[PDB]
Amino acid sequence: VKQDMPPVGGYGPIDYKRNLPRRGLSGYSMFAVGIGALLFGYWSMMRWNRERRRLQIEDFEARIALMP
Amino acid sequence: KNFSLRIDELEEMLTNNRIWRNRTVDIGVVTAEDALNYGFSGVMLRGSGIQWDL
Repeated sequence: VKQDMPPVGGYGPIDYKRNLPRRGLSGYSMFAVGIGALLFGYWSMMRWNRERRRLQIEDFEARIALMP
Repeated sequence: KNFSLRIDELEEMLTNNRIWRNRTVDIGVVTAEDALNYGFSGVMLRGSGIQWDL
């Protein structure tokens, strides 16, 4: 009998092809994401700065009334 | 099977890179006159012009 190493009935298929997911996000919408986060931060920043100006004028009134 | 997947992940890593492409595009011009007179062999001849394979 003969006992070499053949392919056992023909092997299954072998992949070789390239693949890229191209993800993605449709980058103009990603610019919209960035500009939205930017303007979100500016809105909250504006609110906090004006409330802190209010409190800083209160500390001004403290130093004014305490002074004489 | 394993190696086809790993080399496609190497294409995922390196080929679509910004600064690696910027690192090797500008250099290494090879004119076909130079490729055939200066005795170049193999991958230079494939990568620069002439259709050639032993």
